[PDB]
Amino acid sequence: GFRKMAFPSGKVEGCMVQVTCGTTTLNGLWLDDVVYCPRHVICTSEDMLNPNYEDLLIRKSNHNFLVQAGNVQLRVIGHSMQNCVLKLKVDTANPKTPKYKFVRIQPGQTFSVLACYNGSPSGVYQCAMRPNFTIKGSFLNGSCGSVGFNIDYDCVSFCYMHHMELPTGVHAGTDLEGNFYGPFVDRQTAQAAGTDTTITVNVLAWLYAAVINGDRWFLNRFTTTLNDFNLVAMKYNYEPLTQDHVDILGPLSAQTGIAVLDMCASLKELLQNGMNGRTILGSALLEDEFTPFDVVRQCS
Amino acid sequence: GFRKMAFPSGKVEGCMVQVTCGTTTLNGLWLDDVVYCPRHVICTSEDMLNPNYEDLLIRKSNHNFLVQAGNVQLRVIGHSMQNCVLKLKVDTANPKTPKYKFVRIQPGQTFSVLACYNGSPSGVYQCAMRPNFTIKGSFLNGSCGSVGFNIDYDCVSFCYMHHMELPTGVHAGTDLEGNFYGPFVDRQTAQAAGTDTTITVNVLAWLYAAVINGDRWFLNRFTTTLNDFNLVAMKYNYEPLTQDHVDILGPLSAQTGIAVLDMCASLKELLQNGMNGRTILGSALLEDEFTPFDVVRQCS
Ligand SMILES: *C(=N)[C@H](C[C@@H]1CCNC1=O)NC(=O)[C@H](CC(C)C)NC(=O)c1ccc(-c2ccc(OC)cc2)cc1F
Ligand SMILES: *C(=N)[C@H](C[C@@H]1CCNC1=O)NC(=O)[C@H](CC(C)C)NC(=O)c1ccc(-c2ccc(OC)cc2)cc1F
Repeated sequence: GFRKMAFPSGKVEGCMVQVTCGTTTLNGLWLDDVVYCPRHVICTSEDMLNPNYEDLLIRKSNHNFLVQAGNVQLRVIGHSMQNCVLKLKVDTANPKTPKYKFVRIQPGQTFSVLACYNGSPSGVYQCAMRPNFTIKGSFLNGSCGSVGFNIDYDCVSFCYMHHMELPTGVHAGTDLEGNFYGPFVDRQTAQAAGTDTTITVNVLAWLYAAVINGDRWFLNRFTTTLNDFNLVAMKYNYEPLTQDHVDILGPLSAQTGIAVLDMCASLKELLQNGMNGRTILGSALLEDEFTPFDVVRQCS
Repeated sequence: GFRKMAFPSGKVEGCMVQVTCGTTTLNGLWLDDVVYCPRHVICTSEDMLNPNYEDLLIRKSNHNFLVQAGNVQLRVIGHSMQNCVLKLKVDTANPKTPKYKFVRIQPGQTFSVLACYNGSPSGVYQCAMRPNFTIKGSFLNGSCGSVGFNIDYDCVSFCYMHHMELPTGVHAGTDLEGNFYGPFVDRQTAQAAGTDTTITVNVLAWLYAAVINGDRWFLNRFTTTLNDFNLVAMKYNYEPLTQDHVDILGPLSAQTGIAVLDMCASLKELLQNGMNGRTILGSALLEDEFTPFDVVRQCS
């Protein structure tokens, strides 16, 4: 079978804390003696329309920030604002700090999200950074500060912090340095993301996973060229395929014996003729939230 | 938004161990001073066709079972066979045993699976016990012994241990007492599950979640009766709806203002007229892997 898998969230659960400022409570990430949380924790419902985060932060001191690590309070001995993230220096280093790094991911890359509320883990799911720098997640009120991460061996790769929801229902956020993904800003205004396109290289990797798992009806026999396929990809709002993407799908194409351009022609036929009621790996649509890495990781 | 969420797997990761017997290695569950693992760990490739698990277990002693807790070995001071599970008594109680209980779940109930290989967690995903007592999971070789669980507050509810894969690609396993879900046996023979039906009450809960999340095109205006709806449900291989299922969907029907029989008629229209290319919560099919509990948990 083939399923959407999230990373084990054990190493991240021990880093989630509750951060309270005034009458706003959200989640923070406790790594070493630093707590990271969205800076709009210092905002009231009034200021959220057009906040001057400077002027707002100047009127706050260390003792205005309440940090909850379960039942134990952490003492805040320093605060600073880096882009759209607030960094609270605490006197106690997190005894369960895992080996970690901060990374800024690229569009199309996937990661696991640990949805939290009041510093408590609630669930985990697998997400993908859309080409328009949004994510299609599941977030309620108070979910801000929840983190997205990847796990390589022992190391945790923090890549996302949830900040806001857009009018279309999708979600926007920053890296762990406070830099937003995309052209979004942290204020209550109608912000528009671009037209969301489909991650073509991810769809191809998913079609390869279908081949490995016995689902092989969609495999036509035509072939195509990179330029000819991309001409059709533009018409269906698909991301253009590059020779880099072709080489990335190399191992999958070598395992299944199906050339990348052969799979491109089969996708072409699926885009112009549709599913006709037939599912692929149990889905009646084309899934683009599996990277080529995710496919080989799950299939091996 | 609305996503398939798994429980945080932190409390379960600390219970996974590696169990080796001869040249067979699978995962075991280390709770207190007991290790639970599938009994076919004592099988060779020859015996798996028609094993006499008794005769096979009689020829094994305590020191034939190798238990790996990461890098540390656990000393086996007792072994016993309970149904299709093997219970290894070790001298050291797991210092990270969470508050836990063993439960046997019902068809249609959901749970999180922590896929493991060689006693190491690899990923987590959300599963559902199909009405034919199989699961549509993602399992490779060596994944046996991986556990399914639910998390209420602090307590972990272990409900599934993976054992085998069926010819159709679905998976079968036992509860933590070794009793298989369904009519399956642990030997390499072509075993057939019944015709898999759709969990009707779960589809209704998902349609309610779509209503809460603004997706409301499918809502017709007709109504129906429980007997009339069930007449159509049988024709599409849907599970029959009972008055118990109606009362379970009560809170969801009270939150959305849509009567259960009204939603039943809208599902009826979807079954006979199809999607017509329109998605619901981003899916072109009817998802039945969300219980009414899962919906209210995620929507609140
Ligand atoms: C974090 N706790 C919270 C998560 C949100 C809440 C609901 N679902 C989520 O994911 N994030 C916030 O409250 C944000 C605070 C700002 C200051 C960063 N704001 C928003 O999520 C937000 C922004 C904008 C809108 C919106 C929608 C439509 C529209 O049309 C006129 C105009 C503005 C909504 C919204 F929830
Ligand atoms: C556990 N390590 C492993 C997991 C399997 C392996 C592949 N994917 C999984 O989920 N489980 C086993 O190896 C089982 C051991 C038995 C003794 C409990 N066996 C199976 O999973 C198994 C059983 C039967 C078949 C099969 C399929 C088709 C068929 O048509 C004639 C006949 C038998 C396959 C199979 F993998």
